[PDB]
Amino acid sequence: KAKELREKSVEELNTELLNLLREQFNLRMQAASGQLQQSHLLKQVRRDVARVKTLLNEKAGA
Amino acid sequence: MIREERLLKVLRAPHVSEKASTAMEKSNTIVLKVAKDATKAEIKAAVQKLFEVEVEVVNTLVVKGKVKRHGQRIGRRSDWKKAYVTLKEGQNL
Amino acid sequence: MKRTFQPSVLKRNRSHGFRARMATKNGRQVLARRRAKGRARLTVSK
Amino acid sequence: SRVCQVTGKRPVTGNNRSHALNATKRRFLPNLHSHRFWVESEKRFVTLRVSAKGMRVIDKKGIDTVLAELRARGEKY
Amino acid sequence: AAKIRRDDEVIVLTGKDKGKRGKVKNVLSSGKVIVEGINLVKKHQKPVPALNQPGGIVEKEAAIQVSNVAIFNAATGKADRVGFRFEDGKKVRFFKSNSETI
RNA sequence: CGAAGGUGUGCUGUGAGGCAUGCUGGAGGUAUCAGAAGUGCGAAUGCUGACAUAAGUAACGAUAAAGCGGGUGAAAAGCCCGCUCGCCGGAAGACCAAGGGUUCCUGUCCAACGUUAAUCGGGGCAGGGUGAGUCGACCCCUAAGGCGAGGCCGAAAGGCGUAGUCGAUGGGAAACAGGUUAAUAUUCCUGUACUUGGUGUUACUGCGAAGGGGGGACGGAGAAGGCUAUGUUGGCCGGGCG
RNA sequence: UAAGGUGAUAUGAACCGUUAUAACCGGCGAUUUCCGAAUGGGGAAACCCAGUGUGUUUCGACACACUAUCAUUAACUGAAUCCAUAGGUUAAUGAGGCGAACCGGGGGAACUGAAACAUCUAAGUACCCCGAGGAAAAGAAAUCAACCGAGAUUCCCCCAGUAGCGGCGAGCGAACGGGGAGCAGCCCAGAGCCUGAAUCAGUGUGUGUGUUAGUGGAAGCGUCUGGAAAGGCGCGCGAUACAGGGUGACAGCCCCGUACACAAAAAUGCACAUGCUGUGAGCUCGAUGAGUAGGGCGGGACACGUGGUAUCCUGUCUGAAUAUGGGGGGACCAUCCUCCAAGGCUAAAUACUCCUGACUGACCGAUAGUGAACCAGUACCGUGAGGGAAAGGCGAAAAGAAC
Repeated sequence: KAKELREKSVEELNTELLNLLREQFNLRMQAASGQLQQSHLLKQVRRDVARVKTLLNEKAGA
Repeated sequence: MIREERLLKVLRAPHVSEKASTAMEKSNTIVLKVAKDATKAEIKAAVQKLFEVEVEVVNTLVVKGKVKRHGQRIGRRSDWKKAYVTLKEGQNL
Repeated sequence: MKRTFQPSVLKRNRSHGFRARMATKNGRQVLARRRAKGRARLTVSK
Repeated sequence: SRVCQVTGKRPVTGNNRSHALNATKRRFLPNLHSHRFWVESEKRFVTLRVSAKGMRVIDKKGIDTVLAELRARGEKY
Repeated sequence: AAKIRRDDEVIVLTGKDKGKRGKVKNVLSSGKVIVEGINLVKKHQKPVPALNQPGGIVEKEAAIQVSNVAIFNAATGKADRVGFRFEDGKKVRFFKSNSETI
């Protein structure tokens, strides 16, 4: 996914980041409620957030 | 509190206890598991942004973890913070 | 009868606590000894 | 500490030897004196803790050379 | 660089199933391999209230050592040893006897 | 087609020993001649583990005390419910600090723990439970003391100490009644309050400290006098006519 | 590199992948809460409380950054006090702490032995403290030798338990010389001609070699016993590979390996070649280390305990010559020989192993071996420093016993 995400800019990657944070919250609410079933989506979204933050820190200037 | 990134991290789960059910039925209160370092203002902003409901007040308490036994091993569950968020009139979730 | 050990957490932490050991050179030697032995608990603190 | 700033003489350990050759440890201390030397290069009185031998060294060398050595060595005076 | 992959036809060299031809089903990381209808064990499955409740004597396959099976040739019709080589630009497996690519 | 190890038997040498074979065991052993030793145990009030004897003996931990009916249960002297009985009541009652850390409440279980049994338990397992502007801590102030830039001192370590900084057991703002859960409440709900700061608007105005003055701010004993907490009696109300 | 995986207890759920972003491995990166030298102030470690500067704002409040001490350099600033100085603020650079042994230095026992014991021994040991490095220290003769010569320091073997010292008791105990390992000499106290002709050192490039992943890697069947063959019997083959380890008993040919031949996008070490800055060769003139050598007094180190006692260090008091001079050659003197202190630097041979990899063992094999083969510096004991265990083995495979 990093190859696709490198095309995006600092804005439109922050938007992506915030959207994955919203999705992570919603998955957390379903999971904690005990009505998620697909328990593996939490690993998927967390690693996606880590990827977006890595690309942000790369494009910051360092 | 103002940052939506912080708001999306403070709230963790809803509490599913009989005391929580009675509080919701009578006092219009929702009980939540929340982060250790979440402040009352943070919980208020988080509930009133993410759940989209007006919040009257928040009471908080820290729950100490239990020393459980597993085989010969002694483990100590992690402490957690409990938030009693009293809504004004409206509740959805 | 009045026995020897009369606990008081303030007295414990001022006597044998981490900062009491770090205050002096001999206490730092005590910590070095215990850290070389491999103690799980290095002081009375917690 | 009892250290001459000119020469570096310190206390030195040795033995008190009795007539039965009983050796008990002792210290030889230097002959330290705090003296105010009139430095002409700055028109000043500089205080230094100096032994009598160091004072003879100052009299021979000159206070300027001794202070040059001291400030090359450090020795905030 | 493993000589027996997921769906190879193999023949049992040693054990009670010696000479039996089977198709491998799994390649466990402990150097053991499950083969269809070879190492049959009758497990006495206890029932449970929630899921898979029917108990009974169930005959299933246990894992045998990978060194206890050999790749079956089917041209010579015998057990055989596996080697590796580079054809075009890939690591292919080749039958030791009759030097042919699997 | 049965090694080491264990356990019997038979034979064999002057002895430490050797040999053979039945059973057990289920995988190693090792001639001969040389070589090297952590090389031989009955004792050291030897060291470690197991197991006996005393012996089914003493004891079962305040002489405040128990009896019966019903219930659950595989089983009841001990658990639950009930009625009688007895003990404490300046405590054996209620509440805090300290110390402890989940022992708190519910459901379940009785191997071990409980000096007996145990359905019970501060026991095992699981889930639940600790809600504060006003309570306490933090916080602002300091006492004894501690630490302590520069500094003085000292073979090194380091000792002491100035400005200052910590340091309560002391000083510094403010909330009370009633209801409520299985378990929290001056925290939740109801009602009625109080406190201290930020910012706005409005009206008036000389405001300003690391400084000055007041207050904070203080001992022992004794006596009253005025009150209240509280108790008793009477009136009133509700029930009764034993 | 890959057809299998998402660490183990440890099953299950949800998934990911199967010709290449599943996984795994190595290089380089990013993230790296809080305490801890902890460094914004404080503190009963993992907590409490701030200030300044930017940038957001729903006007609620938010996010990031900096803010310790000391040392050195500079700049401004600046008392008593006129110039000055102490001092103050700011800025850059550096340090602080931890770590097993080896190393240098500052201090420094007693038990014990002497069949008591005081000189002596134990011993400059144990221990405390300061400081550095991968090594440290020492090091290029004011050294020995003996009238012949050698030629810096360091280490090993002899000399030699010798000469000596010694309540001549206990004990301590050289050196000269010889054989070896290694071998390296220089610079300043200053001028000229010749100036950067030696020379290291920091910091770039090319080629060979190494480490951090990895590739390939030969050759066996039939039959008997057996639960099972790798065992027996028979007949074959590989071997630059019969090291070792697994596999249902003991396998060269089943597996993983081994001999052997190969491999790096990236990082980096080692050698050469090869750069930038900067340190400056050679000849000639000179000069050539003073509160120093030496001495009185008191101690100490030298194998040497003050003795007839040379030499070395210095706490105290003194104190020359200075190349036509001075030190040493074990009291002291004369001659002779030899060297030139009172300024520095310098690889190798030497010492040790917290840690890393490979290999070995007439080393232990669960009361042994580390205290710890196992969730051990744990449980447990103590205020604390500190002390400190017990505890391995089903089976080839859970096929761990449906009913």
